[PDB]
Amino acid sequence: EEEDAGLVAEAEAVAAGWMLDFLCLSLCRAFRDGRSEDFRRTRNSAEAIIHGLSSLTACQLRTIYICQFLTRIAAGKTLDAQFENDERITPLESALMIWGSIEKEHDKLHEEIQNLIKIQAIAVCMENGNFKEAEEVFERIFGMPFKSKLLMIISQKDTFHSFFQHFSYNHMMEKIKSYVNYVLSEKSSTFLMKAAAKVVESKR
Amino acid sequence: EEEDAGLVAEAEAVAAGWMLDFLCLSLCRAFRDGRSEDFRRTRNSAEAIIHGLSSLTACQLRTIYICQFLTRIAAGKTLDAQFENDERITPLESALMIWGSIEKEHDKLHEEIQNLIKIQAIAVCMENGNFKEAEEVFERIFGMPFKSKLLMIISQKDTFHSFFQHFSYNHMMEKIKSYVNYVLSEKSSTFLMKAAAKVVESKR
Ligand SMILES: CN(C)C(=O)COc1cccc(F)c1
Ligand SMILES: CN(C)C(=O)COc1cccc(F)c1
Ligand SMILES: [Ca+2]
Ligand SMILES: [Ca+2]
Repeated sequence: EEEDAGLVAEAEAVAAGWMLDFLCLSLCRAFRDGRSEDFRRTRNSAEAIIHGLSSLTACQLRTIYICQFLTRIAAGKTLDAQFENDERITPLESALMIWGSIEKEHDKLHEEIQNLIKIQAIAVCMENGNFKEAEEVFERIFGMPFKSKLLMIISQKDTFHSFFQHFSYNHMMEKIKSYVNYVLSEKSSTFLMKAAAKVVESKR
Repeated sequence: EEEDAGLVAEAEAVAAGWMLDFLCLSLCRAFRDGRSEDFRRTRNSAEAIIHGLSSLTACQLRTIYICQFLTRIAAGKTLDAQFENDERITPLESALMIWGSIEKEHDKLHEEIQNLIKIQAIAVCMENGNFKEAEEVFERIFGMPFKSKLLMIISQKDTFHSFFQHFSYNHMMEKIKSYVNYVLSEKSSTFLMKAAAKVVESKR
C-alpha cells in the first residue's frame, strides 16, 4: 500500500512537470499573439499547477520565472497590483528582479530588455501623475548619462516626455516578444505539446 | 499563419482533455485517501483547467461532474458555501443534483448513495441548530415511511437523533469511497497517468 502510494506520488510529480512546460508554452503563445483572455486563463492554470509541485529542478525554476516575468510585464501598467511582500515594489520593478535572476545568457537582447523595463518602470508612474512614486522607483532601480536624463524628466513633472516616446512601452513589448519567440522555439518539443501535436496531425 | 494557429489551438484542446482526466484521477485518490490539502490544491487546478476547455464530449462532461460532485461532498458540512446561483441550495443538495445528472448506471450502490445524501442533507442542518433550514431542505428534496420519519425528526428539533447515527455522515463517505474506487480503476489507464507511471517504473 505504501509502496503504491509512493509510486503514485512520483507519477503525479512527473505529470505536473509536463503540465508546467505545456502551460508555459501556451502562456508564451498567448503573450506573443496578444490574446489577453487566453493569457489570463492560462496564467490561472499555471499558478495552480505550480502550487502542487514541491521540489523543482533548475529547468523548472527557470520555467516558473518565465511565467512570472510575463505576468508582471502584462500587468506593467496596473500600479494597484502587488507582486511582492514589499507593497512598494511596482509590477515592472518585480519583472526587472526576475529578469536579473533567470539563469540565461546576458546577450545584447537581454540588456536592451533590462534597460527598456527600467525606463518604462519610471514612465508608467509619470503617465499616471505619480511623480513622487516615479522618484522612489528611480532610487530603487538606479542605485550615468541615461540615469541623469531620467532624473531630469522626473523633476520636470511632465506626464508625457519625448524620451518615453523614443524608448516606449510598445518598444519594450516588441523586444520581449523577440525573446518569447526563442522560448517558444525551445519548448515546442516538450512532451505534452509534442504528443498533442502528433494526435492533431494524425487526424488530418 | 492562420493554419498554424488553428492546429496549435486544437493541440491545446487535446492536452487540456488529458490534463482534465489526470486531475480527476488525482482528485479521486486524494478524496479516497483523506488527503484534505492535496484535494484542495488539486481541485484548484481542475477548476482552472476546466475554464480553458470550451466544447466538451459526453465523457468530459461526466468527468467534470465527478470532480464537482466530490467537491460538494467534501464541503457537505460547510453550510456557508454557495455552489448554485440559487443561494438557498446547500452543498449536499447540489451534490444530489449532480448525482442525478451523471450518465451512469443506477445500480443498488447508486440508490444507497442517493438516499444517504438525502438523509445527511437534513442531518447537517439539524446538527447546526438550523431547524427551519432543515425543513426547507426537506421540502426541496422530498417532493413515504423514510420521508415521514425524517419530518418527525425535524419537528422534534433535536440536534442529535439515533436515526442519523445509523445512516451517518461517515457511512455516506464510505459508500461514496466505494464508487470512487471504481472511477479510479476506470481512469487509471488514461494517457497522462499511464505515461507518467511508465517513466517512474523505467527509473526503478
Ligand atoms: C507573487 N505571485 C502570487 C505571482 O507571481 C503570481 O503570478 C504567477 C505565478 C506563477 C505562474 C504565473 F504564470 C504567474
Ligand atoms: C459552481 N462552482 C464554482 C464549482 O462547481 C466549483 O467546483 C468545481 C468545479 C470544477 C471542478 C472541480 F473539481 C470543482
Ligand atoms: Ca500602487
Ligand atoms: Ca448557508
